[PDB]
Amino acid sequence: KHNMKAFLDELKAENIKKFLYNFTQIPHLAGTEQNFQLAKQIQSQWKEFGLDSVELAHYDVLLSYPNKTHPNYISIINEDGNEIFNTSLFEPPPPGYDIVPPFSAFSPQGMPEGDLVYVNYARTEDFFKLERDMKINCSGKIVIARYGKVFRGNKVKNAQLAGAKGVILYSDPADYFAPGVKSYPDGWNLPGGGVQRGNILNLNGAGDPLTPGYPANEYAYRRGIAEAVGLPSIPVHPIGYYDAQKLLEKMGGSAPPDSSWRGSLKVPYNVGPGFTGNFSTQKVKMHIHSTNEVTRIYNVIGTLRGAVEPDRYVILGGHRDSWVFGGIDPQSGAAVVHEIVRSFGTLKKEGWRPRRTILFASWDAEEFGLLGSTEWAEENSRLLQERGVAYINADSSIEGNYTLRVDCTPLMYSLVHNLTKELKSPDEGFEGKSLYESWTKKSPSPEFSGMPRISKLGSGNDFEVFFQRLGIASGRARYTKNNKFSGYPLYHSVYETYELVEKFYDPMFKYHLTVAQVRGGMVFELANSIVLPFDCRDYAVVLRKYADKIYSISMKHPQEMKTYSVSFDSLFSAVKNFTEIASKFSERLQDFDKSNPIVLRMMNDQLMFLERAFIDPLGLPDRPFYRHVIYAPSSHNKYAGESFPGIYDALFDIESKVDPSKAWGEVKRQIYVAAFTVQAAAETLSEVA
Amino acid sequence: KHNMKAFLDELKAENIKKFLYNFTQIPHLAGTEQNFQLAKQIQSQWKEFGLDSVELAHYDVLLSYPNKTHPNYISIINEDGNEIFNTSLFEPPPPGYDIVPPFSAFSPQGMPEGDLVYVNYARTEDFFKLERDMKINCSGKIVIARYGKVFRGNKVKNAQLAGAKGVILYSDPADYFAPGVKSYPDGWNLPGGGVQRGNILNLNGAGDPLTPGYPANEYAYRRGIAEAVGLPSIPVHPIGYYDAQKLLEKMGGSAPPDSSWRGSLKVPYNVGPGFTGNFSTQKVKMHIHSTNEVTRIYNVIGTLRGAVEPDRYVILGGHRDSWVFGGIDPQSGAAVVHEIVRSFGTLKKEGWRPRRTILFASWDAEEFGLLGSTEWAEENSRLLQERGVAYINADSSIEGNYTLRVDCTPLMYSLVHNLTKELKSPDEGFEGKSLYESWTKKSPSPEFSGMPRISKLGSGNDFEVFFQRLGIASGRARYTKNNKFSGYPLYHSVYETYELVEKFYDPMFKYHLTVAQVRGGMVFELANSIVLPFDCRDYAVVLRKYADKIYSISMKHPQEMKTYSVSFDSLFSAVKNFTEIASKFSERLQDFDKSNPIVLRMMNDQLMFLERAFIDPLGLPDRPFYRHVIYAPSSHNKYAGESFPGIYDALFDIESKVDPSKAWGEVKRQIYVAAFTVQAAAETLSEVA
Ligand SMILES: *[C@@H]1O[C@H](CO)[C@@H](O[C@@H]2O[C@H](CO)[C@@H](O[C@@H]3O[C@H](CO)[C@@H](O)[C@H](O[C@@H]4O[C@H](CO)[C@@H](O)[C@H](O)[C@@H]4O)[C@@H]3O)[C@H](O)[C@H]2NC(C)=O)[C@H](O)[C@H]1NC(C)=O
Ligand SMILES: *[C@@H]1O[C@H](CO)[C@@H](O[C@@H]2O[C@H](CO)[C@@H](O[C@@H]3O[C@H](CO)[C@@H](O)[C@H](O[C@@H]4O[C@H](CO)[C@@H](O)[C@H](O)[C@@H]4O)[C@@H]3O)[C@H](O)[C@H]2NC(C)=O)[C@H](O)[C@H]1NC(C)=O
Ligand SMILES: *[C@@H]1O[C@H](CO)[C@@H](O[C@@H]2O[C@H](CO)[C@@H](O)[C@H](O)[C@H]2NC(C)=O)[C@H](O)[C@H]1NC(C)=O
Ligand SMILES: *[C@@H]1O[C@H](CO)[C@@H](O[C@@H]2O[C@H](CO)[C@@H](O)[C@H](O)[C@H]2NC(C)=O)[C@H](O)[C@H]1NC(C)=O
Ligand SMILES: *[C@@H]1O[C@H](CO)[C@@H](O[C@@H]2O[C@H](CO)[C@@H](O)[C@H](O)[C@H]2NC(C)=O)[C@H](O)[C@H]1NC(C)=O
Ligand SMILES: *[C@@H]1O[C@H](CO)[C@@H](O[C@@H]2O[C@H](CO)[C@@H](O)[C@H](O)[C@H]2NC(C)=O)[C@H](O)[C@H]1NC(C)=O
Ligand SMILES: *[C@@H]1O[C@H](CO)[C@@H](O[C@@H]2O[C@H](CO)[C@@H](O)[C@H](O)[C@H]2NC(C)=O)[C@H](O)[C@H]1NC(C)=O
Ligand SMILES: *[C@@H]1O[C@H](CO)[C@@H](O[C@@H]2O[C@H](CO)[C@@H](O)[C@H](O)[C@H]2NC(C)=O)[C@H](O)[C@H]1NC(C)=O
Ligand SMILES: *[C@@H]1O[C@H](CO)[C@@H](O)[C@H](O)[C@H]1NC(C)=O
Ligand SMILES: *[C@@H]1O[C@H](CO)[C@@H](O)[C@H](O)[C@H]1NC(C)=O
Ligand SMILES: *[C@@H]1O[C@H](CO)[C@@H](O)[C@H](O)[C@H]1NC(C)=O
Ligand SMILES: *[C@@H]1O[C@H](CO)[C@@H](O)[C@H](O)[C@H]1NC(C)=O
Ligand SMILES: *[C@@H]1O[C@H](CO)[C@@H](O)[C@H](O)[C@H]1NC(C)=O
Ligand SMILES: *[C@@H]1O[C@H](CO)[C@@H](O)[C@H](O)[C@H]1NC(C)=O
Ligand SMILES: N[C@@H](Cn1oc(=O)[nH]c1=O)C(=O)O
Ligand SMILES: N[C@@H](Cn1oc(=O)[nH]c1=O)C(=O)O
Ligand SMILES: [Ca+2]
Ligand SMILES: [Ca+2]
Ligand SMILES: [Cl-]
Ligand SMILES: [Cl-]
Ligand SMILES: [Zn+2]
Ligand SMILES: [Zn+2]
Ligand SMILES: [Zn+2]
Ligand SMILES: [Zn+2]
Repeated sequence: KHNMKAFLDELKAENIKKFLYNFTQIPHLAGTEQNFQLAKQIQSQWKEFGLDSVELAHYDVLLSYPNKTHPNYISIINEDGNEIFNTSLFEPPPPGYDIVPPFSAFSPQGMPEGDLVYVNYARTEDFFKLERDMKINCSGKIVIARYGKVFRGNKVKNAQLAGAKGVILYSDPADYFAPGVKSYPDGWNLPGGGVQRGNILNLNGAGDPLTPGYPANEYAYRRGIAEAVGLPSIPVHPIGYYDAQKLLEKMGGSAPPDSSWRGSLKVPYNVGPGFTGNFSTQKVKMHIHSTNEVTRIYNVIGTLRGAVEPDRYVILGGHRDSWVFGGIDPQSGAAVVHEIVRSFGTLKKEGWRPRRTILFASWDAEEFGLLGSTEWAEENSRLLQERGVAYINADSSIEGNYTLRVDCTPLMYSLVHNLTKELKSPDEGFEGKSLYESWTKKSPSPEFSGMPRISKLGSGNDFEVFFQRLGIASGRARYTKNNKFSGYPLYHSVYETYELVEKFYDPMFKYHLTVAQVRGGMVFELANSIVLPFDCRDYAVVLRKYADKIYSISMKHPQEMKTYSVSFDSLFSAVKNFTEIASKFSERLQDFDKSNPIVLRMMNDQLMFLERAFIDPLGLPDRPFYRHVIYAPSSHNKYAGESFPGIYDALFDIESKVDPSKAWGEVKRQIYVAAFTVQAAAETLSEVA
Repeated sequence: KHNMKAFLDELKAENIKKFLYNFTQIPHLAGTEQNFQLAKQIQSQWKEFGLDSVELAHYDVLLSYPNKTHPNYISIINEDGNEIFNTSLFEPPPPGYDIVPPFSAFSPQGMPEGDLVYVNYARTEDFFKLERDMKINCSGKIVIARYGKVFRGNKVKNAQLAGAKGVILYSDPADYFAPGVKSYPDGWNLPGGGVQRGNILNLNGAGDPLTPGYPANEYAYRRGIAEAVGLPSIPVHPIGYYDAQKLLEKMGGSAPPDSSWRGSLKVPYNVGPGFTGNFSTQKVKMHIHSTNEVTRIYNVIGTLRGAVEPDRYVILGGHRDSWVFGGIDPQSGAAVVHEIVRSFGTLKKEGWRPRRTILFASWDAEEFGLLGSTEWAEENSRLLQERGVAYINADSSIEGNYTLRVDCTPLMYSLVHNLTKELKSPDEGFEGKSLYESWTKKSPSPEFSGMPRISKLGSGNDFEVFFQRLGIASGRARYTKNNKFSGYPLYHSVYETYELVEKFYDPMFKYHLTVAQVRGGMVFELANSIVLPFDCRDYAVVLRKYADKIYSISMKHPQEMKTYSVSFDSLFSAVKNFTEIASKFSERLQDFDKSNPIVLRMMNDQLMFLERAFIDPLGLPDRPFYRHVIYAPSSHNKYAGESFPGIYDALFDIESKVDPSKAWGEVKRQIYVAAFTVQAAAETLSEVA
């Protein structure tokens, strides 16, 4: 037969290993010739594998690159203007190895000099502690912050609003060196010369900074750089912990407020400002000369037309561009997509086609702000909004070898639970056990016994435009470690190679195979199930949890809720209604005359448009491209999903607002929008007439 | 059989006459008890007629009413503060007759006194003439303007931006008294004591001023009045031409610039400012005391469930609220809807159901800014956007007895042409001829021989939210006179009665019957045709005409187009592509395996979503609720549709902009948005995979 099992069995660990090797021999930086050539290779191979059509979609978008003849670096400078210490101009390359040196993409140019302030992880609460409790002023200071806990662009935005004139980011061994494991090349730890590259823009979903709302095509009109979206106003640069030790060792001023501010280096972790008495006249000086330039990028888009519902799209997408070799990020995911394409193409050659159309994407410029996925979705938004069933992401397949990590819409919970019960666990000690069994044991749900944890979708990857802008049901799955938002030690460093993976992560490629089964199996069921595999009742369950949670946040302020008559009754009413209507729709879905394709499709359309109904066409406050009312990327950490974001942000730090009447008025406004949207979504599941 | 003919034959002129009499015996002002009672009557009758469900949908929205104990009026005041002339406190009621006196809905309160300036129709070009050519300054003046040519709210906005401190609107016999016909009650002309009521808000599609974007339900959070949408900042009041003569007769200052500024009254039509020497110390003083108040309104929503595609909605809607008796506006339309409901209910009782669901609406508060239709569409937007096939409006069926007047999307051109060829003409001298024949003869297309004129949709009625906000294919048809935007003489006056219609417009109710056939026939074909009756090729034809037209406007400025490299090539490319793709889609639509319901539906979905594809989720500049890129209400006249509005507005008066580089940059931006949107819409008609 040609069923899911036939699909799954075709997938081979050996093939994933060969593709991973093939994709990781040279760098594939966005906008470079090497990445265009890999695009053309993937396009050819997907054609050979059996897809009906495979095209390149290109765009001209703002990218950022160091100046090859004018390198970026940081100095300690003495009173006479002598640079007495300089940070590294490049990471020591690994054994046997156009490697872009470490930099912060989209940093403006500058050579600011000044006194350092150490700001821990540069989180909102870290800046609250500094400014409110310690009374330390960052204005005109250079801030130094350790990577970890939140997206780096949130750190830079926080530093800018605190008045900093520059930001230095570094990797502390506390966050990036696991006890008892060796530094690369002899283990998976970050060496002291290692550095994490990364974008520091805060685009809030806009895509190419120059063309928000519209694809960056040949005739696009572009904002002038001065009006560009999300560009930092202060220079930024990343360094390793050997270099950080040199900058931090002389720090004076106030001691760290407590131990959660101290990393693992042999330094006091004094907050500053500036250096201890003897060195009080030395300053820190950044030299940043990178340039932003409009550059062509290329997405590969493959189509396998559906036999019955060709106008319904199930999309599997992940990026192809890497900072350097991309041994984990993204090629461990791209190799998995490649093998999934190969397997579906093998069925197709034997005469099978999926029920619905499957689209496969190799996105470009993910590392520069999700630019390739976003521009393509801007170009195709009408098709996606009326035809998009689901989006399954496929960045790094492994970031560890402990257990599965799934983040997805509630609509896909049942699908994921069911599929993982049918798959074998790759884990040591769980042989002959299901993946559901090993996953639930290793990553228990905080709410339910005998259920695994599944997290919310925020941003930090290519699903963002599909889920947060367009309201297409989305999910992702990967293998992870036992530091959730911080990354594995070699993240975005030159050391992230094929050898790292083959030696230290997944020598048998069994975790890669397990992830290929989860991702491919989801795409299979979405594209082939007669009734779409979504359970609206799972949304009802989480909506009640989110409503209890936001209510509980508000109830920290009982006096104000009394004064301003702040009621959550409308929201709990809407949640109750959703729960009632979803229960009845599910009954009908099980009852409906199963011989009737129009009833089936009406019902499939109700299922497909349910995620769509949580979209507000006006967007969230000051974030027009985040339009989902139930989830958004956290305003404090793009990598984290936040629930009832519009109410959450209205409540955040509200006791500090100068006009409480206005602030609480806006809380009430957001409760109204949320209740209304929950009820309207419920009403899409009512009988249609 | 139960075919269109059975439907059409059931419709009776006699029934339309009886309902019209029934709906016009007492006033039905929005927000009053009499209008709630009529809502309940219609709800009961539609149930009796056979509809599956008939519900009231209510909302609490901002309305406006004179103060019953503190009447509005205007004075001429002498130097001592004596009011030597007062305008009327009410219109003399007609023979044999809670009549709200004449007022301008949403006028703020005030008692401004000052010198008059006469501004003709208060159009943009009239204010250009005053300020730029005549060098007359309206700042701190009271402006007096004749009704006609453009929506009254555009006049008030224009007066406000010119610095006026009040506006007096009046009906000139030039525009409202047809030569050779008697004043009411002895003919259809406006008597000198007659006055036209009407809303003067400029909401740009927002609906209830207090709740833009969300329905005005029980738990709605409301803007404070100071942040309300579209509220005028200066008092406004309407008067008849007896009263206007008294205000205009003493006018001094500059003479009218030319004859197009002179109406038909025996006065010089001097522009002012102020009165001629002898009366130079007399001023004009307004007294406006109306109040805005949140008030409950009621829509009646009837459903006739479709037999095959119940999740596809064809909507026939028109309003029920009137200023006074509503003998033409809206009851000549509401009586027609009532008879259409009755006819469809008669088929339904004999076992027939339409293929798709038909929804019937009796909207409330149209006269206060399209509030009932708009709030309902805000509440139901997700259902409408994913399921809405078409909207056919049904305000006044007759505004004359000369010929048909149709305004609609290009998608409905072929439907209208075909249907009118099948209908008998009611016209004198065209007996035994088709309606298409009499219409084409009396209202020839400016472009094509042997084709009738069909106009563009702007605003000025309840289709606005469906077409301009949501992108649902819409149309309207009525009988009209041989003054297009000015209204028939008795418009919004107490004299608009059942007797006006029965005596002077349509004694046999044959024009009403013809309109019932057009509106009902359209709904029939939309709700019952196996393939939706839309022709995408008709859109391709008009897009080329609109592109030629906007290009021709730009080419008034060749030097600037050279300097700023302003090219329309992308737009003509997109138009060419649309034309090519639509031609191929139409071939497939005629070719497709007609046994395949999924191919049919994919194709019906392509047809239904084509209007939807012209919607831009970011809206037009500073008008977020006008989202259609091909059409919008003119920024100078809400009643007029404008094509390529975003480019048109970018070009308008551009030679007066202080920063030409910026102004032309915005023209280029709008060309990019238009080209992109035309191409994206074209791509929805490509093969789906
Ligand atoms: C969850 O689903 C419920 C339906 O099962 C739905 O219930 C509706 O709730 C609304 C708002 O509470 C009810 O509104 C009332 O409507 C009646 C007429 O039917 C009005 O007479 C009444 O008017 C007022 O009473 C008010 C309250 O004191 C007062 O403020 C006014 O001035 C006036 O006197 C209300 O407007 C409605 O009838 C219910 N519909 C039903 C049962 O069919 C919930 O709204 C829904 N939850 C959400 C969040 O949508
Ligand atoms: C109407 O439909 C047409 C398809 O039939 C479609 O045609 C496309 O037009 C675009 C833009 O003109 C073409 O874009 C070129 O793409 C090639 C690769 O295929 C590029 O090499 C080329 O790159 C450049 O050449 C530029 C022009 O001088 C230059 O600016 C650049 O720096 C670079 O050298 C262009 O990007 C595309 O290939 C065509 N597609 C086809 C034939 O399939 C029209 O765009 C469409 N109209 C609209 C308004 O969409
Ligand atoms: C990655 O695999 C691809 C595809 O097998 C290799 O590209 C092929 O190489 C041969 C020999 O040079 C050429 O004749 C073909 O045209 C290529 N096929 C393509 C591009 O589809 C490529 O050599 C491999 N890369 C590495 C680093 O091993
Ligand atoms: C840090 O690098 C800087 C920049 O290259 C070095 O300073 C330069 O040294 C050369 C040779 O002595 C001078 O001629 C340049 O004028 C210097 N440029 C400056 C100061 O910007 C500096 O020596 C390096 N410091 C260390 C510790 O190696
Ligand atoms: C997950 O699998 C469960 C168990 O098979 C599915 O739930 C069953 O579905 C069938 C078909 O509707 C019903 O007859 C059973 O009553 C269900 N069992 C239950 C709810 O315990 C469920 O549909 C699957 N989820 C998917 C496919 O998304
Ligand atoms: C308009 O017609 C309606 C419906 O025929 C009339 O309302 C009915 O009047 C009778 C007699 O008073 C009542 O018993 C019914 O309850 C009413 N039916 C309804 C409300 O559906 C109404 O009288 C007519 N109005 C005028 C001005 O003639
Ligand atoms: C226009 O109406 C005003 C307002 O009613 C009249 O002025 C009032 O006249 C009474 C009786 O003489 C006075 O006691 C009030 O104090 C007046 N109120 C004012 C001036 O605001 C006025 O007489 C009317 N003019 C004409 C021509 O009839
Ligand atoms: C208007 O009527 C015309 C003439 O009947 C319809 O056009 C015909 O449609 C049939 C069915 O597709 C074709 O076989 C003929 O070739 C068409 N004749 C033409 C184009 O001259 C047209 O479809 C009708 N428009 C509607 C129903 O919207
Ligand atoms: C890179 O290095 C130097 C420094 O200005 C210069 O020659 C060149 O312009 C720079 N390249 C850029 C700005 O792209
Ligand atoms: C921080 O320091 C700078 C000193 O120039 C000042 O402008 C800013 O207002 C200070 N803020 C506080 C609260 O100390
Ligand atoms: C892979 O699994 C083993 C088992 O605990 C472990 O020793 C090793 O550290 C894991 N690799 C990584 C990179 O976590
Ligand atoms: C109407 O008339 C008078 C004038 O102020 C007053 O008694 C009453 O408040 C007014 N009613 C309103 C403002 O609704
Ligand atoms: C119009 O008149 C007022 C006089 O107070 C003035 O403020 C305004 O600027 C004038 N405009 C012109 C152009 O005369
Ligand atoms: C109705 O038709 C006749 C025919 O010309 C005309 O005399 C009369 O004025 C028309 N009624 C109206 C209101 O136009
Ligand atoms: N996955 C990336 C790219 N990045 O993710 C976003 O969401 N924005 C952005 O630049 C990274 O985390 O550095
Ligand atoms: N049809 C009306 C009501 N009016 O139409 C709008 O579009 N806005 C508005 O208030 C009138 O023209 O007075
Ligand atoms: Ca863009
Ligand atoms: Ca509203
Ligand atoms: Cl992922
Ligand atoms: Cl109408
Ligand atoms: Zn990645
Ligand atoms: Zn990455
Ligand atoms: Zn009307
Ligand atoms: Zn009206």
